[PDB]
Amino acid sequence: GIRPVVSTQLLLNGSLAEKEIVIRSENLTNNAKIIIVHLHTPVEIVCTRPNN
Amino acid sequence: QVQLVQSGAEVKKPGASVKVSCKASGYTFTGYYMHWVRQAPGQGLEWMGWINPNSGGTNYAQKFQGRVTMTRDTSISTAYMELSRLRSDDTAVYYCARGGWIGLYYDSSGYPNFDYWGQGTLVTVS
Amino acid sequence: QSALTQPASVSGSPGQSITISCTGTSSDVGSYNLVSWYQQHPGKAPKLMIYEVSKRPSGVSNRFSGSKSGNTASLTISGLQAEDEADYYCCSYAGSSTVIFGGGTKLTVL
Ligand SMILES: *[C@@H]1O[C@H](CO)[C@@H](O[C@@H]2O[C@H](CO)[C@@H](O[C@@H]3O[C@H](CO[C@H]4O[C@H](CO[C@H]5O[C@H](CO)[C@@H](O)[C@H](O)[C@@H]5O)[C@@H](O)[C@H](O[C@H]5O[C@H](CO)[C@@H](O)[C@H](O)[C@@H]5O)[C@@H]4O)[C@@H](O)[C@H](O[C@H]4O[C@H](CO)[C@@H](O)[C@H](O)[C@@H]4O[C@H]4O[C@H](CO)[C@@H](O)[C@H](O)[C@@H]4O)[C@@H]3O)[C@H](O)[C@H]2NC(C)=O)[C@H](O)[C@H]1NC(C)=O
Ligand SMILES: *[C@@H]1O[C@H](CO)[C@@H](O[C@@H]2O[C@H](CO)[C@@H](O[C@@H]3O[C@H](CO)[C@@H](O)[C@H](O)[C@@H]3O)[C@H](O)[C@H]2NC(C)=O)[C@H](O)[C@H]1NC(C)=O
Ligand SMILES: *[C@@H]1O[C@H](CO)[C@@H](O)[C@H](O)[C@H]1NC(C)=O
Repeated sequence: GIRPVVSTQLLLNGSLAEKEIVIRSENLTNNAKIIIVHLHTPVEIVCTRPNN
Repeated sequence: QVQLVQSGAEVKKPGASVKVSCKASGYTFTGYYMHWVRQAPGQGLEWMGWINPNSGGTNYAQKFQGRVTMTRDTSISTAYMELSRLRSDDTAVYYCARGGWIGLYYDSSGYPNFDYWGQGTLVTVS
Repeated sequence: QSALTQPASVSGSPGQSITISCTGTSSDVGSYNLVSWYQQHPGKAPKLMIYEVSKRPSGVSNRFSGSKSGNTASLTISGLQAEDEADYYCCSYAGSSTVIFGGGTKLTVL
């Protein structure tokens, strides 16, 4: 199952990793390629609002 | 020790306006709300809206909209209450009471926790 | 949108527990747990008795027990003395940043 969440930075709900923090990148030589960090443990986050 | 002082006892006639000034001393009053309550002699309390001494937002209760205005004055730490269009049953005592804590993250206006109160003022009409 | 219900008067001997309660609409008390009680001697300003349904303020001893069940907010009085001749008042959040106060109780010491 793939959840099609939309996020620019700081990826939301998704499948975790298996053993450790894993680095994925295309080259790791030039700085124009976006490097993806995949975490092993999740961190809770909440976002709220006042009334309308 | 902090203190809340008020104005003197007022006598009036119906069809006028009245100013009541509540002055808070002893603490940074801009971080705490300010509610107003009234009580006719013989019956219970009832509640008018609050004033926020940070920005200037104001709510009011029912049967008071377009009749009562509330004003800050942060230089000498006081709050003004104007009540216009008086009628015969408005003879009562008024109290200004310290509300919750403004904390920039939650609507703490409707937290009925009034811990420090003024001496109250007696406004009567004939 | 009138005031909250409250009994007119209570009475009792010193030394035992006396119950008082407020009932109201579930939009006022049944949906929000923000209910407080006030004691008012006649002649000066009232003093705060309780913050939540039950968490004690400073300067008040453990003699005033508050609870909420359904739409009934109850205060129980343990160990009455001569310093209890006053009025007891409900107040609660009601939505739309409005506070509704109670009716009023007269207490007589026998
Ligand atoms: C997202 O995360 C953020 C993280 O910040 C969350 O925001 C935070 O939300 C909580 C609650 O949700 C807020 O806590 C509230 O803070 C107030 C303010 O207390 C501070 O000031 C006290 C006063 O002292 C100052 O003011 C005087 C005025 O002159 C000065 O002279 C002093 O020098 C001080 O400047 C101070 O005493 C407090 O100390 C307390 O906390 C410290 C923390 O480390 C302890 O050590 C202390 O021992 C002491 O416990 C504090 O510095 C609190 O007052 C609030 O508690 C009241 O409300 C409760 C709810 O009803 C009630 O149960 C409490 O008993 C308490 O009751 C108060 O009620 C009336 C209010 O006027 C009064 O009768 C009386 O004051 C009484 O105390 C509450 O804890 C955080 O402030 C807020 N963060 C920020 C930055 O604002 C946010 O919620 C999260 N969002 C989510 C989860 O969605
Ligand atoms: C955030 O804003 C919403 C705006 O709708 C608030 O909801 C409104 O709350 C009031 C509370 O008094 C509701 O009024 C009640 O309506 C019932 C309906 O029968 C009536 O019987 C009561 O006597 C009372 O008048 C109002 O209906 C409700 N709005 C809607 C659309 O339902 C909400 O309360 C606000 N949040 C907070 C925490 O206050
Ligand atoms: C990208 O990787 C290839 C081989 O993996 C390497 O030859 C090339 O130099 C890399 N790009 C840059 C800009 O270094």
